[PDB]
Amino acid sequence: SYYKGQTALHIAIERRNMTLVTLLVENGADVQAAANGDFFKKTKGRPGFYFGELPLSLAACTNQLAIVKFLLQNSWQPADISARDSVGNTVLHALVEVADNTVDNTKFVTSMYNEILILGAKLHPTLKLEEITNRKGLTPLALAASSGKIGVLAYILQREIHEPECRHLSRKFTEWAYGPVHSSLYDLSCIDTCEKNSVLEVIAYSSSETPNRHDMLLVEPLNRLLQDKWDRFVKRIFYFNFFVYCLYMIIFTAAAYYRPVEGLPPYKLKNTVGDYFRVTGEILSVSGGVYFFFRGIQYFLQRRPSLKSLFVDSYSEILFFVQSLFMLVSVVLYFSQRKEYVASMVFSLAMGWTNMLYYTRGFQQMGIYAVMIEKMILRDLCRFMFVYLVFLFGFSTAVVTLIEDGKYNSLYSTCLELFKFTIGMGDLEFTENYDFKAVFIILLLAYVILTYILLLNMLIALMGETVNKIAQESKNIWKLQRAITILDTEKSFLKCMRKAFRSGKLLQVGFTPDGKDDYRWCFRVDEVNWTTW
Amino acid sequence: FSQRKEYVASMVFSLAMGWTNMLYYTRGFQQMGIYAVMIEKMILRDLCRFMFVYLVFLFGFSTAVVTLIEDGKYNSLYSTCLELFKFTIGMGDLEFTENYDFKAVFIILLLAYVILTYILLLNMLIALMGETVN
Amino acid sequence: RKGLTPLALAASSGKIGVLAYILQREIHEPECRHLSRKFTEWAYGPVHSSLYDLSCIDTCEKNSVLEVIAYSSSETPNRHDMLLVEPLNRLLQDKWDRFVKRIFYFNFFVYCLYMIIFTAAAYYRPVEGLPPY
Ligand code: NA
Repeated sequence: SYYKGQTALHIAIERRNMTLVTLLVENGADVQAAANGDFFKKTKGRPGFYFGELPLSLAACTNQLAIVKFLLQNSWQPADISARDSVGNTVLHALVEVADNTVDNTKFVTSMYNEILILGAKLHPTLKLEEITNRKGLTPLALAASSGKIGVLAYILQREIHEPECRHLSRKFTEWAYGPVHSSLYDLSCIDTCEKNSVLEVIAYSSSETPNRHDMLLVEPLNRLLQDKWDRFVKRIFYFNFFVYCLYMIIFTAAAYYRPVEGLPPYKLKNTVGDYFRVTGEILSVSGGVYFFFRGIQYFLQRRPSLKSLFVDSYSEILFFVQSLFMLVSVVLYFSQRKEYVASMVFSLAMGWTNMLYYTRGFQQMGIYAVMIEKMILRDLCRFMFVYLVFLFGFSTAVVTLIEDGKYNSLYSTCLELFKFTIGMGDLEFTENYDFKAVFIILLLAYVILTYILLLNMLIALMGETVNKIAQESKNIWKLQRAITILDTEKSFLKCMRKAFRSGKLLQVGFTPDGKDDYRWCFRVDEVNWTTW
Repeated sequence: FSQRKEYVASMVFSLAMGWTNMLYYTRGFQQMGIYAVMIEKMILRDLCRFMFVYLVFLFGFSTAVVTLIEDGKYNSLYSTCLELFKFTIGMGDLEFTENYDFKAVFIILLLAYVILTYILLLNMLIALMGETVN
Repeated sequence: RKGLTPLALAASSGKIGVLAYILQREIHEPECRHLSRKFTEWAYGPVHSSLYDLSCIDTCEKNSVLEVIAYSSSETPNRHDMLLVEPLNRLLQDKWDRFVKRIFYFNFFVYCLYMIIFTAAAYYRPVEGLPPY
């Protein structure tokens, strides 16, 4: 089962013997044999070499150029290119999947890709390879984007061919040049809207374990495209949303500040303006709470993410949902003739007020500041509170055990007294009912020294990580966050209107191999070159 | 079992030390283990080199201040040492006694002590990060 | 006389280069393969699997390399950096992940339970005078 399915053609190909391969081919053996052995499986056991399951793919992925040309250019029985294996991957898909982000590997892969593509175009110009999809509905470009292959994506996006009868395979062109300045064009077909899955959509919604989510948006066209969309309309949409949220929060605060103090709600309103205003404010607050609840549940339903990504990703959708839950529980308690609705309301109010850092994205420096804040919260709280809590509990138990009786004979009181030392209110003489004063003093001094050493170690370790390798990541994270916001806003059409669109229609190549012309929704960029004439 | 009362002191020392003796199990977790390693290295490499100067300064200024005072509650050495130690944790008084002469000398001594101690703490935290060049 | 072989002597005195060379020695000549310690079971395309000899590394019945490196005194030059050699890191990771993890977790749980019991017992001591009670 492990070596099952192998055929002589595979050995001949993978031994680097051209003459033996030719002699074996002369016999007439089938060139469409597929090996289903477990040794060629995806990740079934660490050992294995996936190569597409076809002899043509084997030749392509093993540095074989003359051999693959011979296989594809024989008069006896040429091998079809549109072949698909059990998984459905083609030679192009296998080439994409073999890449592992190494400079030599990247140059090899791109050279082989270009050669095979031009040969395929030359032999059968009528057919197009890049639009063939496997079972998962992924094209080579989508597959490259999903798995974080920087080199292949970068090569494909700005591909340039400078040969007659092959211009129509290119994606980057040159509209005109004059002196030190020339303007280029980039093809946007299947980048922002493909009707199945675009590059931007795949990169934005990918799970966090993907290798290079942050750094994959630095490729040329994407940055400018996102900036254009933003500056056209996302700015106005975002500012309107921010204003509305601020107004709602102000109303909620003002309504909560004037609650009545009589006992056992509900309270019967009186014939005065203040009562009407207060009731209106409360109604508005409840409406906002239910709105946020429904939006959050809708998002959680559509995305359906995993568990480990619920805090690394969606770090804000959970907070808004929790605030809404607090509001609803407060309402339920209020209409049940109890008094804990006040506690629920204050928790909701504080959390909502602190939940306003979400809107700092859209401003560069503030966004970077917020990114650093959240990274530190998620990366240091757990690692630095454990030791402190251990020390506090141990010394508090010792001190409480020493005392005989009095007001400080509990555990809560002594824990609070020892916590006071960390914020600059230590007493050192907060009780006198005990024996062996020397033990008391020694314990307190040891606790103080250990805590201060611990704080010093925490601030040195915290700056150690920043070797200047903290800002370049923060900027990329902020850019990814803004990109997600732009995509979401575009998907949620403003009102019922629809004006957004990538760029203008244009004629660049003129004519395909067929007589008919074509249009490909380009996006012009102006650049000035002084050297390398 | 000898009908005494110091077993309480022994028991509390044992309890506190045992509770703090639990950092041994942080090995087996990568980041926590590295944190504990840094903690122990700092304890063994800075305590002796940084407490000597502070204790010297504290004792000298405490002896001077005690010698200045005439009589009262703060006419001992333990009391004045504790009062001057309070300054380091944010509870300085600057007027904790009034039974003496030559108030200017008292104020000058206290100000000099405060300035020297703060300079010393600053130097300690700069020297401590200097060693970490990554 | 001290019962040290060249490998043990190299490990004890902190000679990184000699130890690194000896551990992964490779000979590619006929009639001399049996002197090697690293081999090649098979190769296929861009992938090939190697083998490492573990005789007298983790159990020699007198003194192994791991035992000598672990218990060496602190004045030895390169105790910390001598475990970065190839086979040793993976060997230690394997042993850990097989069974030391479970042993360690059980020990941690037992210690926590004992400490909780001791704290609770000490918190409720009687206050009458002149023990025993
Ligand atoms: Na203070």
